[PDB]
Amino acid sequence: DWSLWSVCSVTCGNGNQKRTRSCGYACTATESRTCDRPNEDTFRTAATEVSLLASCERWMSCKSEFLKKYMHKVMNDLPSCPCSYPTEVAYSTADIFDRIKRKDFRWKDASGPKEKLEIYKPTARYCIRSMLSLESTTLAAQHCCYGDNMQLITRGKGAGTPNLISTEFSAELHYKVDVLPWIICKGDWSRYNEARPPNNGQKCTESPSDEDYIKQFQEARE
Amino acid sequence: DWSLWSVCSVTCGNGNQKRTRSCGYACTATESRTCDRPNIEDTFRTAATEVSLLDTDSCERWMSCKSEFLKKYMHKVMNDLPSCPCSYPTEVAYSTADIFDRIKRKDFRWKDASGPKEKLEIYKPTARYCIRSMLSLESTTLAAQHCCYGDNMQLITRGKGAGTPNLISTEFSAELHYKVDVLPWIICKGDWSRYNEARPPNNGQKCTESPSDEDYIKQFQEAREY
Ligand SMILES: *[C@@H]1O[C@H](CO)[C@@H](O)[C@H](O)[C@@H]1O
Ligand SMILES: *[C@H]1O[C@H](CO)[C@@H](O)[C@H](O)[C@@H]1O
Ligand SMILES: *[C@H]1O[C@H](CO)[C@@H](O)[C@H](O)[C@@H]1O
Ligand SMILES: *[C@H]1O[C@H](CO)[C@@H](O)[C@H](O)[C@@H]1O
Repeated sequence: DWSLWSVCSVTCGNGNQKRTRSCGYACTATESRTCDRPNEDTFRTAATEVSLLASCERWMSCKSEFLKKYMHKVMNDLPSCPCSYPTEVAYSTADIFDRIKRKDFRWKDASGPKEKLEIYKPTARYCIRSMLSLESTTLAAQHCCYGDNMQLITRGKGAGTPNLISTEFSAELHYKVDVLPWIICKGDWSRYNEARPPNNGQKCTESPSDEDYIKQFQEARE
Repeated sequence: DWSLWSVCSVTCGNGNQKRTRSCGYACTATESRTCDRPNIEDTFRTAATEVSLLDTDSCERWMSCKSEFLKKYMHKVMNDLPSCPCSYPTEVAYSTADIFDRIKRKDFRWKDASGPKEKLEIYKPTARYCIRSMLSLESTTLAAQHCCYGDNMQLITRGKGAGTPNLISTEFSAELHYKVDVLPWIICKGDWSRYNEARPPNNGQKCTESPSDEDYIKQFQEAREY
């Protein structure tokens, strides 16, 4: 039978709410929905540490003090990736608590058509994206992509590469900062992923496997 | 309609398959199923030696079981197990770390029990983090100390989100642990006060009681409705 609907996860904002239908033997049905409660963030937060606080080879050899410092702090703020696909993000928009950054972070499903998974992350099956917090230190957004078994793909052509600019701030600025260099360097993930390092904060098992990672490398260098 | 079954989560081990399904607006329905593949080292060794060498309500009947095995085993469980730490061991957020029990004067290994498969939202709705003790090579039982903590990282001694010891750990079996340490708790409709008197939370280090007297009482009238 059914079970309880949980609590609306937040009062001072907008949250999520989950139920455990919990079916029969060796099976467990759950179900999640987002809930609403009342109460100049995207364009007036990073501007405080920027506006006043101030070919493929030439790109990934750029030692800009702005770009370097920003990227450092990006990895010193962004949450980890989930070790598994948060199923409750398929049709809803889910909330995950990063145990390392000790905070709640909001995630939208980035497996849509405008993502074009067959193009950018051709190993993956699903992708998810961090969302600009109300107290976001940056305009960034953790990207994470998963496989057919729903586990995180750590290294390679389809992996969670942090995006300097999120689609919430701008889908075109993101595309021309976090994708335009990736298409310049002909899909060479090994050339891209060293400048834009994927993230495995919760330290999940490495994938694709050692042998299969290498076959990818020798194909991606041609 | 529904969606895919998805692939077994692991081949070199034992995993699951999860299925999503069209829900309502801003909802997401899902369901999980178990999957088995061959490769439980010391689980079926030290325990098996300790096992063989030893107008009516269902929840009442469970809490009315005078099994000499159950009572004897439980006594030695609350003697093998370590005390709960007063605070949250930060370094465990990944998965695992080793801390030292002052009472037992020994090291014990702990795993982070704060995942989504846990659903802290439901089973320990006060708590923010949870951790469980791990089956030591010299463990006398299949049990495991559960301890759940709060926003301020401190142990929640009483109430709906508390460290209720598990007679059977996930390491030995996830299904037998469910059907011994969770199934009666589901039976006794989320009644922590009914459950916890028979499966008593532990505060061996005698940290400050939490939640406070004021809020603990607020929990009384609420939690015995749902
Ligand atoms: C789900 O919730 C309960 C079952 O536990 C009932 O009110 C009803 O069957 C509903 O479908
Ligand atoms: C969830 O389910 C129904 C609403 O659809 C109610 O019984 C109650 O709100 C519960 O929390
Ligand atoms: C459930 O419904 C049908 C299968 O009977 C399909 O549209 C699809 O496979 C979905 O999972
Ligand atoms: C089960 O669900 C459908 C088959 O109807 C597919 O998504 C897949 O083969 C899965 O195992």
